[PDB]
Amino acid sequence: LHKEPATLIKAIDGDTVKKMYKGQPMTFRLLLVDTPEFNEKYGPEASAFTKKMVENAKKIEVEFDKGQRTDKYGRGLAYFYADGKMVNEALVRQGLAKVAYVYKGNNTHEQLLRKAEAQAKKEKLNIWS
Ligand SMILES: Cc1cn([C@H]2C[C@H](OP(=O)(O)O)[C@@H](COP(=O)(O)O)O2)c(=O)[nH]c1=O
Ligand SMILES: [Ca+2]
Repeated sequence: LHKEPATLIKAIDGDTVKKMYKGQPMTFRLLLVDTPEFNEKYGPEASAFTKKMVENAKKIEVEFDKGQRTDKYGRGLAYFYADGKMVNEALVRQGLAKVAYVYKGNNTHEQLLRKAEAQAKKEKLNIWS
């Protein structure tokens, strides 16, 4: 996979952001994760984590996987990086997202995320408390 520059417009919640992509404003959904909704326990924390991580970064990048780039709802599907650090992985490592929605063909970073999840579970951190 390769990274490319991202033009973010705003973070929406823990696992969705609004991005201009090829000149179209789109919602993008983070691959391989599930954060709580904004009004569920740890929802506000997951939203604030993703929001600060993308806003404080000098450089945001997006990385598509090998399979579909859009979901059935018209959302973009990608991994995001903020100054080189994967947002998808950071959320899982902090126990603010579960590994989820693992589809064959868009699963390149599955093992990396399951490693993070296991560390968060061992630490009984946030969602795993
Ligand atoms: C992460 C992801 C979600 N989705 C779909 C599955 C769920 O659809 P259904 O609602 O039809 O079950 C929905 C979950 O998104 P949210 O977690 O944002 O609600 O988005 C994909 O199709 N591909 C993906 O890679
Ligand atoms: Ca969610």
